[PDB]
Amino acid sequence: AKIKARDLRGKKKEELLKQLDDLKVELSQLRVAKVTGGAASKLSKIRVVRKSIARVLTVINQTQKENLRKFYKGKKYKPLDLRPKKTRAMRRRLNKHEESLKTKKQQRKERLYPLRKYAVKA
Amino acid sequence: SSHKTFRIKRFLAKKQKQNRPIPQWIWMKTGNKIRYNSKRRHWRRTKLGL
Amino acid sequence: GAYKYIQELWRKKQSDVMRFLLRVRCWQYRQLSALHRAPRPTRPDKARRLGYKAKQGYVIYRIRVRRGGRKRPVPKGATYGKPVHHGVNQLKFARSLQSVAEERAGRHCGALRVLNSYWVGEDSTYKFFEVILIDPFHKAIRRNPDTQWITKPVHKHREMRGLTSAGRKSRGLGKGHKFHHTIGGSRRAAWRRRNTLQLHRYR
Amino acid sequence: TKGTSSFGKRRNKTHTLCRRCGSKAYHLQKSTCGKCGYPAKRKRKYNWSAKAKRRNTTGTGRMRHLKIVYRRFRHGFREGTTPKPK
Amino acid sequence: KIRTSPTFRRPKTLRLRRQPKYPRKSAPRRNKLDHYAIIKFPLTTESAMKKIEDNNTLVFIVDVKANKHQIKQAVKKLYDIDVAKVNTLIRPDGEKKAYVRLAPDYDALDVANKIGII
Amino acid sequence: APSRNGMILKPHFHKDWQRRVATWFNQPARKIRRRKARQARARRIAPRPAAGPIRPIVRCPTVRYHTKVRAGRGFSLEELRVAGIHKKVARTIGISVDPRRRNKS
RNA sequence: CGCGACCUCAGAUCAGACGUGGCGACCCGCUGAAUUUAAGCAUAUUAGUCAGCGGAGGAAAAGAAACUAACCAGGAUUCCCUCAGUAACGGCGAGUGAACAGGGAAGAGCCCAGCGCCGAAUCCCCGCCCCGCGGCGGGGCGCGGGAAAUGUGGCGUACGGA
Ligand SMILES: [Zn+2]
Repeated sequence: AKIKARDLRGKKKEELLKQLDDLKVELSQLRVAKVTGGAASKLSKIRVVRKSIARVLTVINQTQKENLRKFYKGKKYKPLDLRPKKTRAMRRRLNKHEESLKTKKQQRKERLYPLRKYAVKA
Repeated sequence: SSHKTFRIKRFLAKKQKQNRPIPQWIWMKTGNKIRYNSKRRHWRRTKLGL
Repeated sequence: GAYKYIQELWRKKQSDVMRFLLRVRCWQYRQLSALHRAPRPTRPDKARRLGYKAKQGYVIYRIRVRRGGRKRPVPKGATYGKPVHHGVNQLKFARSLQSVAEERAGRHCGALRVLNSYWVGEDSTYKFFEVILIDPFHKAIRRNPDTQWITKPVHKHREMRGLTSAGRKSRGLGKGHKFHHTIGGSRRAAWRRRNTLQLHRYR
Repeated sequence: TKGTSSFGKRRNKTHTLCRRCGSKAYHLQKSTCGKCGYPAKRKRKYNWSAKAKRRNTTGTGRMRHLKIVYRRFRHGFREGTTPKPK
Repeated sequence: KIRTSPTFRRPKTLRLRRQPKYPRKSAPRRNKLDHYAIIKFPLTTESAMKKIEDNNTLVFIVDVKANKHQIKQAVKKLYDIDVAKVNTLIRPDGEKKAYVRLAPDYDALDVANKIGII
Repeated sequence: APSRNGMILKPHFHKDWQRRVATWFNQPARKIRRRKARQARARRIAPRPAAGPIRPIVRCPTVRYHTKVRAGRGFSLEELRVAGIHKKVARTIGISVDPRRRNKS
């Protein structure tokens, strides 16, 4: 049957492995049938099983990851896989808050002398 | 040389596989311009380097 | 306070007190390696003027630079050309020895960044300098609004571009009629601006 | 006998395949590569051969990791989000 | 205390083990060399059959990263047999050919029919 | 080889000047870029004037120009002290202030 | 000697992080010629030029006078026109060669050490609570640990300041 990704996500983790190895098993005689000179219809099916194995193994790799990052969601330290990987130069920059830090000398300046809104005539 | 390393034998494996000609049906395509394999390496003329 | 009394105390290097101390530190610094970490400043007064603050993230390294000029690294004379460039012995390096000490300290500890450096002793063959390094990723430096300009990627390896106090002296830049050949970005920028053809559309 | 008869004694390879640049320019006796400088941490390049530069630059190869940085640049490097489902 | 030897050695300072507050990677890498990827396909060569009825063996195409021990457990797990010995070679085409000698209580002809080669 | 009658000329082209040639085809595009940034700045300070803070009345040095009057860098502190405006508050209301200027006259 | 501080100096697959390399059109810091010209050639010129080395950024560098000027004075840095092929340098030969002022583009100022006052009034890490958490952020609690009196934080920088 046409294996889809939508129905594979709700199944049990061990149920996916029960489906995964059978796809691995069923692909085994398909490579045998190529060497022995099988029908051309069965030779077109082996790409479907390769993509179906990729679909099953993706969900296993997918569904494991949001379980891990939900487990590490509240903790202080998280693995580097769950950390945001975006263009090392800006991972070395400051946070959202740290360049918003003004000194006590500087904060006195805008309170005492704020920038004014004004206009002049002709 | 009968004595070989794993690097050379793996490297010689690719060049042997690339010496086969083009398929019969490759010029049945639409925008294909290839008439024959121009990279056919003969062991007498081209010595592959090394 | 006590910092003022040390300021002119180091201005009396010919006195008996300083001459005893300077020959003891010079002997002590000579038996050590050419690159090692000093745990606290020998000159606490000098480091405060240059910007050092006694907190976590402020690192200082004490190294030595071999004294003398620069001879041309050529095989036995290797000057195949006009008599002008035949000079090989009495040549001099464009940068000072203190700027060399900032370059060597920053190249070794590549994770830190050079703030400034000062003089702590010299010999016939060696000059000793303490070089202040800043850790740009320590939260004391990172969260301090005054000292977070180290953390920007623009200030990577200031000593390599001559942006420090010791390196800026050899660039010949400044205000006045004595620095006409460095007007603009640098010495290279002044020559580049003065050696271009401004070919306009309408000429 | 400096010509034809001297080429018959050529059976000892001095260079071999490099494992950083791929060219057959790794000198066995000096244990160094004459094309890229394998033992050096920095890649051997020079400005007096601009043709030799463009033979191996950032544009020559696969760019298997750099080509997706350009694609992710035009969206601001968003992470953790997904398109709205059906 | 006294110094018996005139040489000074560095004292054996205590050193701890790794106690990370977070793993470097979130999940362990799955085994990509399983029992299915190790055995690609058997041979239907006239020499491959000639190796079968006479020597009571099996000829397979196996991955180049495989061991002789890994081939032994792979054929054991996939087809429910056991292996006497395994002889391997790398053909100049590039993948690894392995000769799988079966035990005398199993027959090479019968197991060939279940796996489809004849 | 000079001709019969002419000048003695010193063309400064003995360097590799062809590498350092600055064309001016960016000039029509530069003028649009200057105008668009100027118009965008004016909308950011929409009640404030587009020129900016006011400039003082300035006599020229270099006696060639000593009878001319320009617009200066900023008002001196002596000029602000007489006007009764604090130097840290004048900058928020659009007055150019610099401490370098003197008042000899 | 036992016991206990402190200073120097080591060992860590110690806890948490950082640097390496590539590109290098533009930029910064070094090093740096000879072809060529002078109808030869050696100073010069080519030329701070090619080549070589290191370091970044989206711009870099410079930058808010130990300035220019001698006027009735201007007033951070950068770029364009002009100054000007001028002052000036040069076997005063070939050749080289700025700067002030003026008109424009733009225009933003500031922070330390020191001087002193505030009972270290300061900061980092680890644990807990609450709330967002793909930039762990803030606030509260720590007879929890540490840094800091060999000086952190606030007022305060030449235009004066307490
Ligand atoms: Zn190589």
